[PDB]
Amino acid sequence: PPNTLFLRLEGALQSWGSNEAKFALRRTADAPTKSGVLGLLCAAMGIGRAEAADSWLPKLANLRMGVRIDRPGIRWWDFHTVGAGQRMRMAELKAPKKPSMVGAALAETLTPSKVKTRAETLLSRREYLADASFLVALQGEPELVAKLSAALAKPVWAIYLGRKSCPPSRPVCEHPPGFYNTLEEALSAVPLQKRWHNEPLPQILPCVMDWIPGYDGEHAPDDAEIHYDLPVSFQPPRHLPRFVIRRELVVGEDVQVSRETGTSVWRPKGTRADYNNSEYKKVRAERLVMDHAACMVCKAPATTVQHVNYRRAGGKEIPEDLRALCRLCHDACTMLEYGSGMTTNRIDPCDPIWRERILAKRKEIVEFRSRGQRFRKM
Amino acid sequence: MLIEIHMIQNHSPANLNRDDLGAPKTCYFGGVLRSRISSQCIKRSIRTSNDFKALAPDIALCGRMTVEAALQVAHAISTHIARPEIDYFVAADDVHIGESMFASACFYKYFSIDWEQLVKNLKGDTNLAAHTVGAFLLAAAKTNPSGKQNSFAAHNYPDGILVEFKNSPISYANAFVRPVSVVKESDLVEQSIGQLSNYVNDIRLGVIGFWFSPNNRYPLGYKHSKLASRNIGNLNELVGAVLDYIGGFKW
Amino acid sequence: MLIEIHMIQNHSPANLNRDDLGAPKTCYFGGVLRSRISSQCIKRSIRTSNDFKALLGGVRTRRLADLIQQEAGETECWKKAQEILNKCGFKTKMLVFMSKDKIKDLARIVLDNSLGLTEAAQQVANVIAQATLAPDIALCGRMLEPNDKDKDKKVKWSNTTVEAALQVAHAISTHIARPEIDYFVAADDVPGEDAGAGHIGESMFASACFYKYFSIDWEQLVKNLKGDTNLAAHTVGAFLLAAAKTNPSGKQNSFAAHNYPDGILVEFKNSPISYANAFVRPVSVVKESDLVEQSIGQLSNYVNDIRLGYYDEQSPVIGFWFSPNNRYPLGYKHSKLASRNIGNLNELVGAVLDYIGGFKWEEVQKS
Amino acid sequence: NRGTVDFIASLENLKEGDLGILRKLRGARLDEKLPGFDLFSALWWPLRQKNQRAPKREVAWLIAKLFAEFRFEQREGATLPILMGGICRKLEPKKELPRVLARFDQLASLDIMQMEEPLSVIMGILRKHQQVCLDWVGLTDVLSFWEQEPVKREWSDSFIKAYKI
RNA sequence: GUGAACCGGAUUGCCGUCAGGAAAUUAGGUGCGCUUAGCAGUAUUCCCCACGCUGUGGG
Ligand SMILES: [Mg+2]
Repeated sequence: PPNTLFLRLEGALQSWGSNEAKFALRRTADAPTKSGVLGLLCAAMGIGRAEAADSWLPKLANLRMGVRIDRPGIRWWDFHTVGAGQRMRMAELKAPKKPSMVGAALAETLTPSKVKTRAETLLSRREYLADASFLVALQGEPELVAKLSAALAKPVWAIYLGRKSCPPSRPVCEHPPGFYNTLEEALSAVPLQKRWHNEPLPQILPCVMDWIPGYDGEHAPDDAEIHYDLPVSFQPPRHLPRFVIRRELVVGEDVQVSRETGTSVWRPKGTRADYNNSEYKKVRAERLVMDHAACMVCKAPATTVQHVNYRRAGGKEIPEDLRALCRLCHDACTMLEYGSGMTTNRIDPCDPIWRERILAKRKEIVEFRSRGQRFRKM
Repeated sequence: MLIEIHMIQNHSPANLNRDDLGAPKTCYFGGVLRSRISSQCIKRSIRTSNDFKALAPDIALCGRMTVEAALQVAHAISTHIARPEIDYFVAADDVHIGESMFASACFYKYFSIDWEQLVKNLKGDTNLAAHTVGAFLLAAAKTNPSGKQNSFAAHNYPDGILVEFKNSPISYANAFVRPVSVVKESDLVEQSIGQLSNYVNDIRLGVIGFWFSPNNRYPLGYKHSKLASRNIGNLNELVGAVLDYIGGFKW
Repeated sequence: MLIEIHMIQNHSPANLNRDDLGAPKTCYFGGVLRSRISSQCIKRSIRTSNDFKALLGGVRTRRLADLIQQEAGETECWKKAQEILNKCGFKTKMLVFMSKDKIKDLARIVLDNSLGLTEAAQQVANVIAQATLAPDIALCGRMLEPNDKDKDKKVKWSNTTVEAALQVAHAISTHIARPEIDYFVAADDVPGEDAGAGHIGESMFASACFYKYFSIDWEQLVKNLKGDTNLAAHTVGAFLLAAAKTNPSGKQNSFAAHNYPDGILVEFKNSPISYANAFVRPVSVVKESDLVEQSIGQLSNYVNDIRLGYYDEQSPVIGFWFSPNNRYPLGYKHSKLASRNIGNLNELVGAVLDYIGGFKWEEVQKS
Repeated sequence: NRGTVDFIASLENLKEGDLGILRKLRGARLDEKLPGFDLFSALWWPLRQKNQRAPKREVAWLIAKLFAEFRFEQREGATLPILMGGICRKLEPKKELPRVLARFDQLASLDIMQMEEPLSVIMGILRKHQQVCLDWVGLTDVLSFWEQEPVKREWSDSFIKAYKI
């Protein structure tokens, strides 16, 4: 049975906040933090915000966290405005004299009219990461991983990517869970996917791993860091420092590169039906049989074929786009289409509105053409 | 059950959203720079507008101060390389040269609606939840930001909507990793909708969807594929189809 | 309700708007480059036209003291006018956009009084903020900002912002842009030493067919002009007559761009709908037709598709169409997109005014 | 690409009268004059029968017009954005270089139906600057896909690289 | 249900007046498309039906 699940994170923009934002300047981190994935998984299962602190957060906080960097983001900034044209809520309340009645006893006497409003404009700039990919591989109990995977198969609530406006563009439930001993082998097991054929590929793929305590004792290494993203409560938030190390993985020896597995550009269909293909000659012969080898305009025997429309070319040819006409009519309708730009639908000899033009063109052709130039091809 | 709305629209030369320096808002995608209209612009663009005002509504849908709003709006993104320009304007005296700037792009948008949270916030009401969903559909199909619209009268109307009822939220923004190059035998909108087509034709090979286009102008897919369940010719008919797929529901 | 005008015009090679370098203005719409004429140029040309000349009761300028001194015969009110201007908060002097007669008479009667500078400055600020009865102010709006860096802390400003009631987009070509460069040299009347080569200059120009778009809000036009109603309809008719019959005054002395359009579609909404996206695909000239007919045919196709698309029975729309002598039909094949094909501008003005209300053009020529 | 090479070879197989008849039809379409249509058909249509990727009627007609006018010798490695770029150095950087550069960059705003006179004057300045060699096959292959950005993207790039030398 | 949940950078603007690319150039010198061919005095006229051991009728 699998013991560790896999989550895939990708979007056009993402942000994962750090400890260095206690005001209107919101800065982001380089990688999705533990608290973000814990919150998303709580949303996917559908646990209440007041319930996460009661036997639900430490149960998953006992798991081991592992992140792999497929391609890192460009640090981007968006200017945000709050309360344009409106009046905001301010925090001051009048002093209630005696300090004995405070807190919840004071909140029972609160009224909607007791609050006061101020019209101003609150400006902020928020940082987002553009074009970033990550894999979250959480190692826990096989039953717990099964429950987590079943929950993320169909999330109860909607899910986002750190902020509510960052949408998923790849499935989070794309990777089936597996059984591996170490987080390194698990992060190396999930392959690396390409979008289109020619693009830069990172030769080194950084990974973020929790620092294993090893045996009893074993004080923290000098290259380990601290990170305040172990959530204990979510309303109001309570966060706890943790130990984080960094490892690297070179591509081409323990992670393979998958193929493109699709098409990027769209492009229009194929015009230019081939006139030497066997299906074309068979359909042309059958259409010459159907019309009894008579021209459609002037009723002289039929030698060539004109194409009414070019919806299908080469491989498929239903004999309803083809009509039988002779040489003069073919040349006349050919010269009627030199600068028309109608592409798909061509001239129909059955439709009477072209007949008077075609006959005048044929009169021109009989008036002007030199036979001896057509023969002796120079 | 989640109702997901896919949205392609073209827009005339204007400047709807700008930053502190005034520049058209811009994100990074696909190795190049992308024109950008904020999701927090479409919110307070659709919101507090007159057309949308048609248990209390507009609180369960979009929140205000544990409201748990059931509508999520994403950042609009261009389907080609951003091409900004700067205009030079002078002032008269009728008895100095400045600079203004603008950008033109075709944007893909994405709308998602949680039905269960909307029903839960309606205190068990169901006709009101579908009523608010329909109301948001008609608002979102006919709403623009009120930017520099007096000087750049940008009042364009959309060119295609596909609606989805998938199990988990997933966008189609990865279809526009490759920027769209305009060829002679097509335009920008046709190639954008074709790039949308050759990303829904996949995935299933590697759910359902209702599609609408105005008088069936630019049909989804460049073959006879069944990549969309039904192709419809009215906005009201598409909304009625969404309500019909939700259940027995009349508009 | 709203009044909407669509407009298809073809122009001769000219330069009706240029940047600082000296080339025609250009844009990027639908992945290809197009010629452009700025909207503000069109609003300025309409505002300073001869079919709008009855309707200028206001000024946008910074030489207010020239206007105050001109409201005098001999009395020296130059230094005190500028002075009270500088204590007002217009310090380069700020551009002030208000009516003519109000500031003229009131500055003449207030500046010449022997009162305090602070009180007279307060009165000048009040009469500047209150002089919002002007037609260009209602059409084009107004924003003024007192510079508090150098402003006296005694007096206070009031509300002055004006919401406009006309939305015009930039003129955009229906096809690809084809820029051109012209080389000139000046000559000497009398022979003599003469030049070595002759310094060659460069004049950039192009020609295009333009789709212009107009939108008029009647309720805001009424609300800006107080309780007046006939003046709103008269302004609407005058603006239509001017915009149909006014060109930008660019390099018109050597590039005479005096062409007139070949098709006008007028419309009525409750919500603004722009039809610029008919030309996302560039128009390629083929051997049969011309640029104008294909432009209005593509416009007709988009109009037909939008009319058969986003359409609500509870608020149906109608509209009339105009062409010279009815030579260019919108419904070229079978569709009747407009119900009242009109072959003259005057009857179109009368129909629009009658649809607004019980107004005749000769009746409202008094406000 | 095959089919082009035989088209250029058949263009070089022409004689005085055929070059003159395509010369008199400069600045026109084909459907008006019948001898031009017949000569172009007899020179082009078997290749379109045999090969599917034979040049389009318009591009082949335009290239036939330009070859009949200028009659450059076919040689690989003498393409247009190289000779432009080898020529541009011999001019004054203040005056004549922007003048030639504007006429060269005007091509990115014109269509194949509208690209006869600028090409006429560009090969004119070649013939004025004493050149005899030109890669016609490369020009035909880039004109057949002239409506793609990478083609004109490698157009002026070959130019910049020849000019910087 | 995540340093997370609630969240428009908005209002103002004519690039308008000034210009000859101009003076001067023969594309002229030489060439046969030439030797050949009854729409008729025959000995099977591509197919089908009918009647006798060639005569009607249809392609
Ligand atoms: Mg025939």
